Amino acid sequence: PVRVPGHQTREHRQYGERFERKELRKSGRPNTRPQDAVNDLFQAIRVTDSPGLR
RNA sequence: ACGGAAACUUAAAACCGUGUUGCACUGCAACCCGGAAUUCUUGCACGUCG
Repeated sequence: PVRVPGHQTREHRQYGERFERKELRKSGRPNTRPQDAVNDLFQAIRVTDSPGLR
């Protein structure tokens, strides 16, 4: 299980960033990089916002 | 001392005067600046309480 290694605030929480583009962006077009906005596979489901209540 | 010997066919005079290369005539009739392209794909108002 991967950790959040670092002493300063710049490198405490940063492993939520560099791991979020490792096994999560695998759509794999032959002309675009994986590690950006296009090649995501987490764009599968499409959330609809909840209605208004009392 | 040859019907011989002398003599300019000569002087002047404007081929000039009147007269539009002119009058009628569309550079005109017909046409689309017209057809096919997602403003898009990654993203939690939250860490923080002796």
